[PDB]
Amino acid sequence: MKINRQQYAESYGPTVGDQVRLADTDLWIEVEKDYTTYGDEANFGGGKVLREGMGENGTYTRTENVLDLLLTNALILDYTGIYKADIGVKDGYIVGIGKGGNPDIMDGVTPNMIVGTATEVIAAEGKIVTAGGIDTHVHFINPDQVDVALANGITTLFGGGTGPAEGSKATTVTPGPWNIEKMLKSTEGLPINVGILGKGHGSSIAPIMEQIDAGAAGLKIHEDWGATPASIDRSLTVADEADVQVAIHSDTLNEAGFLEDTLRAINGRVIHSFHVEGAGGGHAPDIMAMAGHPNVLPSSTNPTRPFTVNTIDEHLDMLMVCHHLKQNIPEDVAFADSRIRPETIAAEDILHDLGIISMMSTDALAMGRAGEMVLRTWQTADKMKKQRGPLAEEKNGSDNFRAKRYVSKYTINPAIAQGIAHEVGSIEEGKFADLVLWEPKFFGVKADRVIKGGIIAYAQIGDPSASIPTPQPVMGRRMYGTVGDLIHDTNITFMSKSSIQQGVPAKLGLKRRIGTVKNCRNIGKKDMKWNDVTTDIDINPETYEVKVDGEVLTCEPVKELPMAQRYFLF
Amino acid sequence: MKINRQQYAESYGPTVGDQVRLADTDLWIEVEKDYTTYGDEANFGGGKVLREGMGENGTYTRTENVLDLLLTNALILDYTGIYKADIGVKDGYIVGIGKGGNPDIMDGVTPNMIVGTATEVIAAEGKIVTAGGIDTHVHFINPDQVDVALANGITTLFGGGTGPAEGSKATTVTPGPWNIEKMLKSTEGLPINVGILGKGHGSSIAPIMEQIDAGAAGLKIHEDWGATPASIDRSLTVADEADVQVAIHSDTLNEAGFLEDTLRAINGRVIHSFHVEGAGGGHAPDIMAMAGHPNVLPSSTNPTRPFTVNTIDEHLDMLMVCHHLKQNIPEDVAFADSRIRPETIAAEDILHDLGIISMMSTDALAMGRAGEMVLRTWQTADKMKKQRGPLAEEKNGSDNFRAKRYVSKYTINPAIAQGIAHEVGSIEEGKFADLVLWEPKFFGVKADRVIKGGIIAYAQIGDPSASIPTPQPVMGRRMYGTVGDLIHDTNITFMSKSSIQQGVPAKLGLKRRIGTVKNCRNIGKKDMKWNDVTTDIDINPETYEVKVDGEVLTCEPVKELPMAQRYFLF
Amino acid sequence: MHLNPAEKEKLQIFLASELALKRKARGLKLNYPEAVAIITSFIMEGARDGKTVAMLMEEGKHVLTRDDVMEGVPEMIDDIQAEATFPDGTKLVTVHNPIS
Amino acid sequence: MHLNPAEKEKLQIFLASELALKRKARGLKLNYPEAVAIITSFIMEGARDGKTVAMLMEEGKHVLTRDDVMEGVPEMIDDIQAEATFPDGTKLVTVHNPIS
Amino acid sequence: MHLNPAEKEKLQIFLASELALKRKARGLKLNYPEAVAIITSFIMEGARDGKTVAMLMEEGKHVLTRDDVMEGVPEMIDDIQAEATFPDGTKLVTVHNPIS
Amino acid sequence: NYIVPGEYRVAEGEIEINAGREKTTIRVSNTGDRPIQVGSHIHFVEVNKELLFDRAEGIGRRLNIPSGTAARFEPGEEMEVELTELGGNREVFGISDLTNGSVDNKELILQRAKELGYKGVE
Ligand code: NI
Ligand code: NI
Ligand code: NI
Ligand code: NI
Repeated sequence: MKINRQQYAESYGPTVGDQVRLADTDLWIEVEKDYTTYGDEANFGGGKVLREGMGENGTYTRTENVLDLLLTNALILDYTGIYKADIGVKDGYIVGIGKGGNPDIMDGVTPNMIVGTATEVIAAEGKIVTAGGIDTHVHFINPDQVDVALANGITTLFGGGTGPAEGSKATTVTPGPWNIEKMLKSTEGLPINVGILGKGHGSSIAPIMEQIDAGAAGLKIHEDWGATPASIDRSLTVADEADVQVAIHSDTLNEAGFLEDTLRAINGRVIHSFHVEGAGGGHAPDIMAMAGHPNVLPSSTNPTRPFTVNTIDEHLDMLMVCHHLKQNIPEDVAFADSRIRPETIAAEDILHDLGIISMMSTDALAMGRAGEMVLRTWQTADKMKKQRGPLAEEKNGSDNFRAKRYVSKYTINPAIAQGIAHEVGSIEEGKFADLVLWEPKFFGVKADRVIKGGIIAYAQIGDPSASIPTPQPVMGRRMYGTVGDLIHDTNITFMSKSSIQQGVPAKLGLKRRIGTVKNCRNIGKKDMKWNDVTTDIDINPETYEVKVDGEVLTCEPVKELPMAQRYFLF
Repeated sequence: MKINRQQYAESYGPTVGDQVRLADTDLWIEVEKDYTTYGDEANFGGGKVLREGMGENGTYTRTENVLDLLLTNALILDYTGIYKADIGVKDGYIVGIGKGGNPDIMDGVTPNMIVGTATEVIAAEGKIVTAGGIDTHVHFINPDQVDVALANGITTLFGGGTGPAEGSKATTVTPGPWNIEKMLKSTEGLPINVGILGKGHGSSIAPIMEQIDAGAAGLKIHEDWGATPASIDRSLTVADEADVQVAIHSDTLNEAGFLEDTLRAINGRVIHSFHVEGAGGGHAPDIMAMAGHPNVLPSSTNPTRPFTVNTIDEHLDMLMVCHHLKQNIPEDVAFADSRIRPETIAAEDILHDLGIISMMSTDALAMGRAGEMVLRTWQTADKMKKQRGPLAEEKNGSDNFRAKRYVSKYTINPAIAQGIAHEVGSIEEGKFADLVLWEPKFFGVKADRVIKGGIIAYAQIGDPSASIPTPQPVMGRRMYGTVGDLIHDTNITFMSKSSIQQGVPAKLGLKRRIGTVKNCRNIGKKDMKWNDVTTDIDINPETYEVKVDGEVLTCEPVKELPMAQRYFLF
Repeated sequence: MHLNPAEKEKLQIFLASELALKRKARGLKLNYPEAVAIITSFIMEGARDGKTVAMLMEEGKHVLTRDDVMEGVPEMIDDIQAEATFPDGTKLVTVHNPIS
Repeated sequence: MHLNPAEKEKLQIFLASELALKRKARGLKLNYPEAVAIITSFIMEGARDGKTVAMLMEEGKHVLTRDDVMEGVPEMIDDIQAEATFPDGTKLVTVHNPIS
Repeated sequence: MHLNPAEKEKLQIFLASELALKRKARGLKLNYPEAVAIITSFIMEGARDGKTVAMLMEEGKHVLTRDDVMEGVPEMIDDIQAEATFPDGTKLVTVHNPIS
Repeated sequence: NYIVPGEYRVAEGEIEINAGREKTTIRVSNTGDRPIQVGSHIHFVEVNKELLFDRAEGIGRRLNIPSGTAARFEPGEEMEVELTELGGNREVFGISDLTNGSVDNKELILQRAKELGYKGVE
């Protein structure tokens, strides 16, 4: 008995060779392989396969190879592949990717993916499943920003801030041991993973280091606190001892040095260069040259992503508010204007497409949009396909290479940069079960269900008074993973090794899962998945023209994007 | 180099001799002194002064004289003065008022106000900063009342209730050990400081006292529970032993006595007379004579504040609902009508202006508006300036004397009355960092940011999805100080000494900061800052005319107020 | 805008009144929450217009009549209360037996 | 509909603008939140219409004039900012001194 | 009014429909959430009018046509579901493929 | 009579900044090809290496400009600026690591500046 492909895909989701359009873009992903055994697909419901004695095993206790949760028939999009599989979760972690069901009667069941009495089922047939987004440029300014992030598939927030204080409104910084302790306690109520950055400023080691011992997961060097050679140097000395990452927003003003002086202070040590294009901050005009260096892990923030006809006009007032500048001070305006350049924004599109900028991030509420990291990643990829064509590496007319390059920018690469990829950032066995289901028509726009530590934390779902959950109004809502004490088990607070060794969680009464930051200092650009390119980037000081391999990198702004007015009510 | 005054004030906020209009009132406050060193003003942002090696010290650890938080360039309005200073916060307390920055290079830095690695910055230039409001007449009826209070700059709620039970809808009472324990546990989730009043009723000591031992912070005598000579006497005997305050709502009906009988039962002991004018309750018609006595700490509730053309018409139905009265019972209506008198309401305006009524309060949800204590204080002051003129004590054409007299009514005086002024009620070194920032155009109307224990708890802030926090809709929202376990460290539960000694917090699992109520019994009218006047108040039993020093106190109702239709959407 | 909690809530009343007015306009007899919404929004808009509390206490009795509402609705509504910002600040309007 | 948090919030702005426009239509001088709501909703509807950011930066200065608003309102509003989905994605419009 | 949770939520749908109808009236092709809001509010108002579930299942297919909406919107909407209080209590209306 | 809510009525007079401190005027050139902007409170001797001026005259000093403002030098631009004296303890730490102690140690500061290529040391 044979099933035609259209009907197969409609029932079980696509299989090998089938393609799926990402939202309303012209990007197509192709199923590379499928772990199923045709005829033994798992499915749940009235008269379906996952029933006792049938696709559900009735013999084994939870410890005997049985799952807590099976996502059936997922189309996985990940740096590791674009492929069809069941995903098995246990103890809040991904324990199996393969084929779930009952070895009693089914062929090809992955041995630790038994559906048993203990197993919940989520139907992923017809859905795209990705890792939760890892946003490493978060300003903690307004708690309402968490749901905004969850709704666009973000599951980890790394950054700093104490709320709408001017220091936090400008910089991703939670300064000093007391503010850090207070924000670790606040974090107990935030339904998302969190890591906190201390102030990467000082000329003595102890004031910086005590932030790490207090529970910070990293440091932020920001020009608004003095991005001087000394602050750069001391922060990196601390980071090298503590095994945490340093993010830098460099001296736009070139006050104490030019880019080359900042690079000399860094002295080959590992650093994460935030908003590397420079509208969001950095040595004017040439900061983006950072992204050519082997010791730099380069990210973009999102308002320049991608280059559109309105992009420039929004930036001046945005920048002035964020950095607490005054319109009547001519040098404030000159500083702001110096950061905004169509030449570097256009080149930034292309550098992403070439794998020279490795990461995306938001800059939430401080020149960036909390719920648009994933959104703007795919809009950028789509623009680049339209303007540059399919990448040379593509086959079968699919955009799989570009899709892997781009999904890596907001999943695995930020996790690697931060020293947290042992826990999060990809759909791999042994990692925390932070998973996002997307209807393909909404892919990258509005997440269907966001799973945190194996329990749904956020979902687009309807009328709570209705007979079923699908009637209107369908909106993003917090689910049971966020309620009561379950918020502790479904989320991770990432912290330095020293704070963990010193018992900070017990001292503060933290009940969340505690994640260790590690392996931050022994990585480089070569470790950025699908985005590992080092090169000499030349930025003309007169014209701002960007050259790589002797070629000017430029492209046109677009008048329209996908993933925009078809979807949004405002 | 010299800066003209307009430009100076625009950049750093006003300095000595400059005046600022309070909202849209005709009240002007004048800067009395300024702690800065001109040229070394602190400020934060891109290319600004608080940067490492410059205005931020890079040497000292958090313990070495470094702040957790600096509010730069605050215009303080407080009973202690109207003046310009930086405010330094550490461990959740105000530790310095003066000049912050870096002694390396700046003149005149207050020694414990170093901006260091550990220091967050809030820009207060161009803002008025006051102590958080202390509301001592709160009915705990609807938890939604907390945000209402925060939005108008209230940071402490003293009162009673168990929710919308009739006892609580009438009286500020949490009755008995069990209800008190339950509400102490509820308080763990309320993002505001709290103290709870027990039922000040009984003829034996033990039933009253066991409420104090259970964790009450004071008592309420209310006529709806029998404001008899016995209940008055026993409550004051308890209060004198326990060192807590007693609030009284006296026998309007004159059932067991007239005012003189209540005063005889009080017998010179300290008492807080609620809604002393009497619309909110008390011996008809002459209760307001209480406010002349040296042992009485007199407050108003807010719906009579100030006397307007609509004031009388709203009161009868308001009173009938609050006190569970019936429109078809003639004596119920007679009782209600007996409490509502233009003669005493008009005199109440003037008694406030003269410093004879010392405090304001809300009466939240039981003949009072949770979010209008601060609002109506300033409307009263403005009306009095219009009708009475500048006070004789004023100079320079400023309204500083009136402003100090009135700000004291809702900050320091209620704190003193309650025995909590060691912790809260004013901007002074050594007190808890409950601070309210106001844009002058919104002063007394809508708070900008409300700081609780050194972390922002509430703010008027915009779109959480936006690139910056200022885009619409700008509304009042809870901030990180209210989230997770941080709600425990940013708020105080005030309790009796006995309950604290007996380990009630540990017994109930309370994690909030625990404040001790003390020094309540050794104070009088003389201790009410700027409002310390004792005098013989005569109230004519036939005409209700109020006389002080042989002069009838009367004034006209107004048809319009400031701080009203210019500001509110409804 | 600097919306406070009450301003946000009270937007709902205006919205419910607009809904109810559309239902009335297409010929429906109004139900209990519809009738309450209309009279409440009328009061709050009256305050915004600068009417007095006393004016609104009497006008509120003439906004809807029994033929505008379903059977039993007039008897379900003993009174309607609303607070709004008058020119002289927030005041409470109570309308007793608004629909005879 | 799949409403996200901002879509839900921004419905409020449209609603407040409709309220304010009704108040203007019956002859009232508008207050601070009313004026802000009208200009904000105008911007978001302009984005929906497909205008550019630059167009809205200048149109926003001509939506309300000083005779439309109460004394002091023009000086209370230093700028109005709003984000909306343009044909090319979310963008920020800042209108400086919208009412002269 | 005694609003329960669903009554509060469903006010939003009416509001979104009013927004969308204004956008349609000024000549815009409607997007996905706009189209859903209009059809949903139509269903809930139909129930209030006293139509049957069966009537609304078929009327819901004729509220918007493909020329009223942006490219791809008809294919994005497989069905629209709404519950409302009919004369005989709450019922669910499902409209399959409302825009052909 | 017209009410601007929250308006200021500033007093008469002017505010003199950095009163009583010695002032020094010097010429400074941006010899680099990118703009350099210098804040009010940076120890002037520790600014960008490619600013050419008499480095000794920047020791123990900063720009005599309002707190939080800056001087901007476009590429190739030479301008005259006025400096004022640092106050407080007259110590500088960090920044470019040229001082790390008293600003009185002119010889040591200049030796470090020269070794690291800060333009304008004898
Ligand atoms: Ni930055
Ligand atoms: Ni940032
Ligand atoms: Ni009372
Ligand atoms: Ni009361």
